[PDB]
Amino acid sequence: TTGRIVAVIGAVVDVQFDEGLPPILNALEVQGRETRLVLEVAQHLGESTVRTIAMDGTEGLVRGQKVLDSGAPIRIPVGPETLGRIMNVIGEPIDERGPIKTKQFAAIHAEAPEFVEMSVEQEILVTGIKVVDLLAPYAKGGKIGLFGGAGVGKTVLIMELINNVAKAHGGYSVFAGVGERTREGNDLYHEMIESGVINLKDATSKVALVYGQMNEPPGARARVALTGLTVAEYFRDQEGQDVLLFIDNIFRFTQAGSEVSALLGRIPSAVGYQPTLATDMGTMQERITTTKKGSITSVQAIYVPADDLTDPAPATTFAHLDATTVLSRAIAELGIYPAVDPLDSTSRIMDPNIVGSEHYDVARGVQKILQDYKSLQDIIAILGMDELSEEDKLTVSRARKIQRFLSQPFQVAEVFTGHLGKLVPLKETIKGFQQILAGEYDHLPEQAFYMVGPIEEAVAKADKLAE
Amino acid sequence: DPAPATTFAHLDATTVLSRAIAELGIYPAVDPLDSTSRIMDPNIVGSEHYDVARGVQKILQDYKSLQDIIAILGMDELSEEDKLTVSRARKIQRFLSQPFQVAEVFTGHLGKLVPLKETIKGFQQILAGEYDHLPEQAFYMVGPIEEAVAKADKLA
Amino acid sequence: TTGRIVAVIGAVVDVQFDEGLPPILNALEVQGRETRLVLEVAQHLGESTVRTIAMDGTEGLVRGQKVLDSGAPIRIPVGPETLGRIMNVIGEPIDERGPIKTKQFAAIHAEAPEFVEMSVEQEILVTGIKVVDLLAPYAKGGKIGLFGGAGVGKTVLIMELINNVAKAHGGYSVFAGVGERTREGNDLYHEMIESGVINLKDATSKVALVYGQMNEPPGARARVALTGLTVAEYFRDQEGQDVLLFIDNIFRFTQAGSEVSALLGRIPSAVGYQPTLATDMGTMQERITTTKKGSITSVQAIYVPADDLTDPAPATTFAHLDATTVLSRAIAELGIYPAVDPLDSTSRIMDPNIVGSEHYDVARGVQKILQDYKSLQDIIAILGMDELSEEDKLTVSRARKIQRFLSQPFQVAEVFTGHLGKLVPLKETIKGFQQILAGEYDHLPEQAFYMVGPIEEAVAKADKLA
Amino acid sequence: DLEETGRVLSIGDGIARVHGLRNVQAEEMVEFSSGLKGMSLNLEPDNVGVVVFGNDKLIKEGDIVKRTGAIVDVPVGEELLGRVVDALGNAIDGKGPIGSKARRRVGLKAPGIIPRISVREPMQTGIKAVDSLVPIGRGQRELIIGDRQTGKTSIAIDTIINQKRFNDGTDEKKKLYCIYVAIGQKRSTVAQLVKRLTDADAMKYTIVVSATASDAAPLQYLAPYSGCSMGEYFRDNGKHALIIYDDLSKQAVAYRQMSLLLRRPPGREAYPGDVFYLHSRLLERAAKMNDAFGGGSLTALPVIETQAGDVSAYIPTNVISITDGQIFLETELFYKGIRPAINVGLSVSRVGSAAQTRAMKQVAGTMKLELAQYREVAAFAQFGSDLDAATQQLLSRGVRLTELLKQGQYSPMAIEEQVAVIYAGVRGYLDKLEPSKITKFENAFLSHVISQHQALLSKIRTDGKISEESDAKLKEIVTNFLAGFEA
Amino acid sequence: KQVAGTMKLELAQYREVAAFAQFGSDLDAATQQLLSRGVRLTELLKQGQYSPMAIEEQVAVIYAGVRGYLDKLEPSKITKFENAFLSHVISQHQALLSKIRTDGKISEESDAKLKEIVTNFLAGFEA
Amino acid sequence: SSDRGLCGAIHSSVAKQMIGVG
Ligand SMILES: Nc1ncnc2c1ncn2[C@@H]1O[C@H](COP(=O)(O)OP(=O)(O)NP(=O)(O)O)[C@@H](O)[C@H]1O
Ligand SMILES: Nc1ncnc2c1ncn2[C@@H]1O[C@H](COP(=O)(O)OP(=O)(O)O)[C@@H](O)[C@H]1O
Ligand SMILES: [Mg+2]
Ligand SMILES: [Mg+2]
Repeated sequence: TTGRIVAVIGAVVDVQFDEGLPPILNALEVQGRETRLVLEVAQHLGESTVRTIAMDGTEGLVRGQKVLDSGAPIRIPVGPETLGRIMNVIGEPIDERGPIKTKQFAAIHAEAPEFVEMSVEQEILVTGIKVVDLLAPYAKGGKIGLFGGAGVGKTVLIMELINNVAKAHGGYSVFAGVGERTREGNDLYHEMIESGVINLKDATSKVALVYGQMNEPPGARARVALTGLTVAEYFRDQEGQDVLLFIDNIFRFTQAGSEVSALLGRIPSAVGYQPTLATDMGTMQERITTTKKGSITSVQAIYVPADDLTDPAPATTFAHLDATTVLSRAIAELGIYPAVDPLDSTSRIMDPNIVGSEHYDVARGVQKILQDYKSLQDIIAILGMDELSEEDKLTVSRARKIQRFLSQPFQVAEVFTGHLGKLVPLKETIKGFQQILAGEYDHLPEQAFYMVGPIEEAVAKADKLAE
Repeated sequence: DPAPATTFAHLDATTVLSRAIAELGIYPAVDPLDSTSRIMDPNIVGSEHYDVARGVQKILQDYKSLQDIIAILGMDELSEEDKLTVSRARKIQRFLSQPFQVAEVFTGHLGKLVPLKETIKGFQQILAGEYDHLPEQAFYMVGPIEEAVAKADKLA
Repeated sequence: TTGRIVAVIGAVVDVQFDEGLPPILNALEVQGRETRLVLEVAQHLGESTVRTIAMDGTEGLVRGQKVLDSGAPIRIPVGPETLGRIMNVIGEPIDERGPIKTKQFAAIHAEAPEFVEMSVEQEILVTGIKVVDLLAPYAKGGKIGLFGGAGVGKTVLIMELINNVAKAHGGYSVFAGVGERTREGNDLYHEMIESGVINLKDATSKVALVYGQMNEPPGARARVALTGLTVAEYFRDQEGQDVLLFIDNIFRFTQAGSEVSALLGRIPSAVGYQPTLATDMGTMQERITTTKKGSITSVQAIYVPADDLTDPAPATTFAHLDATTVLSRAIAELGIYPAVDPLDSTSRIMDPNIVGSEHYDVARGVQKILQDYKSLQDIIAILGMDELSEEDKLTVSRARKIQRFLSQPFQVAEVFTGHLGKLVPLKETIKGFQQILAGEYDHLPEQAFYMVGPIEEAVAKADKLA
Repeated sequence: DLEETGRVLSIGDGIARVHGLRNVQAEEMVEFSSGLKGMSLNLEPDNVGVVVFGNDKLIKEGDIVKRTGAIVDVPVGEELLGRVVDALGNAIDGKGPIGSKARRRVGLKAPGIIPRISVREPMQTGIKAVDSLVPIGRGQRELIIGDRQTGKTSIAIDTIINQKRFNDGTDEKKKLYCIYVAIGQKRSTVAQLVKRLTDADAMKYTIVVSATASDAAPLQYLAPYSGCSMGEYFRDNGKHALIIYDDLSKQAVAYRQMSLLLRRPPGREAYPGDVFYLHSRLLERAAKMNDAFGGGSLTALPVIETQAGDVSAYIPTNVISITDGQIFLETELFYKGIRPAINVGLSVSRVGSAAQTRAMKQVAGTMKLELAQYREVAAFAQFGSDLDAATQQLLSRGVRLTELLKQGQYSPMAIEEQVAVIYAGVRGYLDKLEPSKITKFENAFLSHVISQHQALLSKIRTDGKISEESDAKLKEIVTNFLAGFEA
Repeated sequence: KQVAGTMKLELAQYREVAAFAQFGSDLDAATQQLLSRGVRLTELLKQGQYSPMAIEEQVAVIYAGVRGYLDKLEPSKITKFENAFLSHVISQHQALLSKIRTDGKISEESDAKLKEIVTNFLAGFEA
Repeated sequence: SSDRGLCGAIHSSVAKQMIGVG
C-alpha cells in the first residue's frame, strides 16, 4: 500500500493513506530519495492520516511525495555478523565495509521480558577503580548507571570500564552511541582495532557498534538506543552468553523525545518534558536486563541537565539501576577524578551477606568520616581550625586523605593527567582504606594520597615529597 | 530580566546603579564592578588612568570577597593586611560619591565637578596609602581629593 | 425543568438544557443514581450548555443522563435541629441519626451584609479564657487564626470556646471540617459527645458539625465552609445571637478552590493558586461579621505552606484576621494549659481606643514583664537567681507568677481531671494581672496562681497549702 | 450500533478517541478489537477519551470498540496470599490460576464517619526508632518519605517480615496480612523484593501487586486501588491487613500522563486539579472498623519520594496533608551511620501513645524527652570543651540513645526485646560505655537475654509494663553483663 | 606537554588547599610548597591582550615556574620577571628558542641551557 | 594574652603595643 506526504514540520511528517493504514511503530520508506529515508509511524491522527517521526533529515521533502509501508517496524541485522561492524539507527552499515551478511534480522521494537524471566543472581564485578569497588561496586549481569552533569567524567569512566573489563571478557560487547560526539566514535573505533577487540581481517571481533550521534535529527536519536539494545538482546537469548552493553548517553533518548513532543501535539509536563517520559523510559529500560536465558551487564552514561539530579530525566532513571555512580562538578573542580561523589553513589550488593563484613565495614566507615567532615566544613571555615577537639581534627586530616585516596589515574585519561594509568585489585583497595581509617598514615602528608594507585604508591610518593 | 539583559549589548559604556549602594548613601549609586566601558584600554585612556582604575576595582573586589567573613565575625578577626584593604576600599567607595548640582536639596552640599586629572590623582593617592591616617567620613560627598583633606581637618 | 449530560471529564460535568437555563451557582440533581449527585453550575458555555462541578464521584454517569434544575443554589437545613448533627456539604445527615427536621432551609451562596447593615462599633467577644481576653482578645465578628497543629490542646480549646460562648453570650457554634480526615472527624465528634458540648439524648447541644472529608471531590471541599457558614448565619440573622464559627482548616479551603479553578481550565496565578484567590476568600469571609441583629465570630485554623508567611495563601488569609491564637508545644511541655503563647498571640483590637485605656496598660505590662523575663533567663543560667538586683528579683517572681495565672482549668475537661473549670469574667482577668504587676501578691507562693480561675481562688489556693 | 459499540477516530500516546459508544458509563472498561482493554475517562460531546491498557500498535483508526458489560474489579481473598499478581490480579509469578472465590470493585467509597472506632491496637514494625518514637496503629495511615535511596522500601519490608511472629501464633487478634504494591519499579528489583520475603518465609501472608515500569500508565494508576480492595477483604471480614503503596510519586506521574494526554488542564508541576483527590480517596480507605462492623482494619504505609528533601513539593504536600503522620528519612543521617536514616525530631504519628503497649510507652517517653534535650544541645557537641556536668550528661545520654536506635536490616525485634535494650540506655547503664562499642554491646546483650532470660522476656510482655521484679532482674543482668564486656 | 602535563590538576588542588588553609595556623612542608608554587604559577598565567605568544616562549616562561626556579622570588615581581626573562632569550638565545620550536620538544640539551639561563638571570634580576 | 582567638581585638591590641605570655 502507498501513501502521500501531506505535512512536514521539522522531524515530524504527516502521511495520508487511501487504502490500508500502517499500524503505529511501522517503518515507512520515503520514495525518491538518494539515501534511504525511513518514517516511523507514531500516531493515527484520524482521516486516513498518520503522524510519523523521521529517522533522517526532512529537507527535500515535498507534499504529495510517495511513501511505502514496509509492513513492519524497523528491522536490523542481528548475529555474529554485526561484530566489529558499525551500524546506524536502521541497521545500515556505516563503516564502509560492505553489506552485513546475517541469516536473520530483528524488530527494534519488542516486549520486555516478563517477571518470570527475572534473575536474582548477583555477584561482584570488580573494576580496579578504588571508589567504585569500595563504596558502590558493580554486579555481574547488573544494571549500572553513570550519573553526571556536563563534562564531569562519564565518558572517560565508561572508556575505562571498557578498558578494564571488556578486553578480558569471554563473551560479546555492544556499544551504542546515543546522541553523543561523533569524534568519540571514531576515537572508539580505532582504539578497539588497536586493542584487537575489533579485527578487520578475521572474525575474532568481540564488539558490535551502533551509532546515532548529536549530528543526527531527533527521530534517529530517539530510536538508536533500541537498535543497540536489540543487537544486545539477540546475543543474550539466541546464544545465551554474557553480553556487555555500553550506552553513552541514555539521556539523549529522552531529550530526543522531548524535541518532537510539541509537534506530536502533547501538552508539556514539568521542566518541558514529554508527559510520557517515565513510561517511554519504562518500555525501553525494561528490555535492558539479565534474564534466565542470558546475562547482560549493562553500563549507561546518564546526563544530568543543568547539574540538577532532580531533573525529571535523570531522576526517573535511578530506579532502573542496580548500581549508581554519581559524579559531581564540585568534586571535579577540586581535581578529584574520577569525580565520584562517595555520599551519593550506591549499590544493591553493598551488603555484608554479599561482599562480606570486612568490605562493608570499611566502606561504611569511609562514608562516615567523609560525611562527618562534610558537616564540619562550612562550620570550621569561619569558626577557625584551632577550636577543634584533637580527635575531631584527626577525622579532618583522615577524611581529607581518604578523599584523595579515592582519586586515581585512569589508563584512558593519560592525556589529561600526565600520570600513568593504574588498576587497583579489590583487596588492596579495602586494605588501603582500612589502613587510613586505622590511623596508620596520620604522619604522611595529604598530597601523598593524591592521584595514585595502591596504598604503596602513597607511601612512595611521600618520600619523593620529602625532597 | 529580558529587557535590560538584551539592552547591554547595544552600549559602548554602562553605568549600573545599585539600590543597595544608594541605601548606603553613596550617590551616584554606581556599582563600580558592574559598570564597564569599551574605551577602558591603556592605549586610549593612557596607562596611568588604566592602572589606577584596575587598582581601584581590584581593592574593591578583594574587599567584596572579605565581606562574608566580616558579616559573621566582623572587623577584628581579619589579619592586619585585610584590615588595610578594608579601610582603603571603604575610603575609596566614599570618594566615588559626589554631590550633584541637580541634587543639592537631598544632599545638603553644593554640587561638585571634578577634572579627570584630579579624579585620577585622588584615587591614586588613596591606593598608595597616602591617606591611611584619615577617617572614612572625610571622603564621603566631596569633589577633588583636597576637599576630603579639608573635611578631615574640619573634623578636628 | 430537565437537561442532559453531554460531557463528563473527571469531576467536571457539562449539561445541556432545552428550555430555561439554570443560572450560575444553581444546584443540579442528577437522576438515576443510588445516592445524591449535586452539580453546581459554574459556567454558561453558550449553545444552552452549562459547565458544572460535581459534589461527589462521577463514576457511572452516562451521556444523556437526565439532570433536574432545582431552581436554586445548594439549599441546606438550618435552625436549632442541626445542633449535635453532622451534615455534609449538600445538607444531608452523615451521623446516621435520620433526617434533620427543620422548618427552614437556606442557600449556601449569600452575598455579604451591605454597608448599612454593618456595626460601626468594635466589641470584645469575651471568651472567659484569661490569656486570650487579656492579651489577644477576640473581636465580636472578627476572624482569628489558630496556629499549632497537633497535640497542643486544639480540640479542648475549641470545645471550651463553644461551651463558654453558649454560657456567657447565649450563642451556639458551628464547626466546618474543610478537608476533615474521616478518622479525625470520628474522633472529634466523640470527643465532643464526651465533653457535653454535643448531647445525643436531649436537645442541649451547642455545636453543629459540617464535614467536607478529604476523599470528596474539589467542589465539595471548596463549599463546605459555605455550608457551615449558612448554618451560622441562621443563628445570627434569625435568632439575634453572637455565634462562633470554626473553620478547620482555612488553608484547605484555599487549595480546594485552587483545584476547582484548575479543573475549570482557568490559568493558574502566582505559585499555582487560582486567579480568583482573593475573591474566593473575600466572598466567604465578608459574611463573617457583626450586623445590627447579631454577629458571627470565626476561629480559623491556619497551615502555613513551606513555613512561608508570604506565600499567597497565608498572605491572602491574614488580610481578614483580627487576632491570632498561637498554641505552642514549648508552653505545653511546661504544663501551661491552654498552651497559648502570650508573646506570639496578637489582636488588632489590642488598642486603648477599643478595649479601654486600662485593659490596654495591663496587657502591655504583662507583655513587657514576660519579655523582660526572657531577657534574664540567660543570666539566670550564668550567675544563678541570687545575682539579680532587688528590682530584678521581683520581675522574675512576678513574671513566673503571671505565667501561671495565664493558665486555667477548662470545663470541657472536668471529666478527665476532677478539677472544676472556670469561665473568668473580663474584669476579674483585668484585675488579677493588674494586682499581680503591682506586687499585691509577691508574698504568696509561686504555685498558688497555677491552674486557677479568678484571683480570689489563688489566695484560696495559698491558704490551703499547709 | 453506536450505542453499544464505536470506532476509533484516532489513536496515540495511549489515548484512543472513539466515535460512538453512546451508552458508555464514565470510567467504564471497553474492549478493542485486538483484545486490549480500555478505560473511558473522558466522555465528550462527539467522542470518548479511552485510556489504553497496552501497546498502541494493536489499535488502528476504524477499529471496533465494544462495551462488554465489564466491571473494573479484582479477584479478592486468602488465595492471593503467596502470589504475585499484576494490577488486575492476573498471576505473574508463573504458578497458574488464582483460585479466587470472591471479587471486589477497585473504586469504592471509604468507610464513613460512623462505622469506625479510634485507632487503638499496635501495628508493630519491629523497627526500634518507629515502634518507640513514631509508633503506628492498626488503621492509621503513616507516610514513609525521603529522597531517593534513603531506606524507604526497607522500612516497609522489615515491617512485613516482622508479622511472621504474630501470624505463626494462635492469637487471631494479633495477626496481620500484608500487601505490597509495586508501582513503577523495575521487574528485577521486584523479583529481589519477593526473594527476600520468601527467604524470610514472609511471602505466605503477603500479596504482591506489581505494576512495573513497562506496564501502561493506567495499570500503574489502578494498582494502588486494586491492592487497596484486596486489603479491604480482610478489613471487612474481621481481620487486619497492612498495605504498602510503593510508591505514590510514580502513581501520580502515571495519572499526570493520562490527564495531559487527555488534554485536561495542567496545574502546579503539570499535575491536574484532581491529584490530591486521587491520593486522598485511596488513603481514606485505610481505617479501623468498630465491633458492629467486624472490628477489622487496613493500615496504609504510602511511600513518597522527595527531590532534594523538598517536603513542600506538590505531591509530597498532598500525602503529608492526607496521612496521620510521617516517617522522614535523610541521606545525611544515612551516611552518618544512622541506619535506618529516620529523622526522629521531624517524624511524627498523631495517633501516638494510643498505639503503644504500656511497656514501650514507658521507656519510649523517657528516650523521647531525653533525645530532645539532646537535640537542644547536640551542636555544642564537637565544640564543647568547657561544658557543665548537666549538658555533658545530656550529650552522653544523647549519643548513646542514638546508638541504640541504629538497627540492622532484615532483623525486626519483638517489642519486649526493644524495651529491654532501650532500658539499658534510659537507665543510664551505658553512660560510661564507648559510643562506637554500643551496637556490638546490644547484639551480645540481646542474644544473652533471648538465650538465658526468655522467662524475663515473657514477663515484660505479660505484665504490660516493667514490674519491680523485672526492674530487679534487668538491673543485675546488665550490670554484670556490662562488666564482662569491658573486662 | 613536558611542562604542563600535570599543571591543571595541580592548580585545582592548589586552589582548594589555599581555601582550606585560609584559617592560617602552622602547616606542613608539603602544603606550604604547593601554595608557594600555585601563587607563582598563577601570576605566570596572567597575560595582556593583542600579543599572543609563540609556543617556544610560552614553554620557557612556564618552565621557569614548573621546575621551581621562581619558588623563592616574591610573587608580585613574577610579572616583571617574565617580561625581562622573555626579552632576554628573544635576543640572546634565538638558537635555543629556534631549537624548541623546530624540535617541538625540550631535549636533554635544551633542558640544560634553559636551567643555566633562568638561574643566573633570576639572580641578576634580584640583585 | 592567651592561646585562644575569637575574642575580638584582644591579641591584636597588645601586638600593636609590641618573651610573650600566651
Ligand atoms: N536499617 C538499615 N541498615 C543498613 N542499611 C540499610 C537499612 N535499610 C536499608 N538499607 C540499605 O540502604 C539501601 C537503600 O534502601 P531502600 O530500601 O532502597 O530505600 P529507598 O529509599 O526505598 N531506595 P530507592 O527505592 O532505590 O529509591 C539498600 O542498599 C539497603 O540494603
Ligand atoms: N578520570 C579522569 N581523569 C582526569 N581527567 C578527567 C577524568 N575524567 C574526566 N576528566 C576531564 O573532564 C573532561 C570531561 O570528561 P567526559 O568523560 O567527556 O565528561 P562527560 O562525559 O561527563 O561530559 C575530560 O575531557 C577531562 O579533561
Ligand atoms: Mg560524554
Ligand atoms: Mg524503594
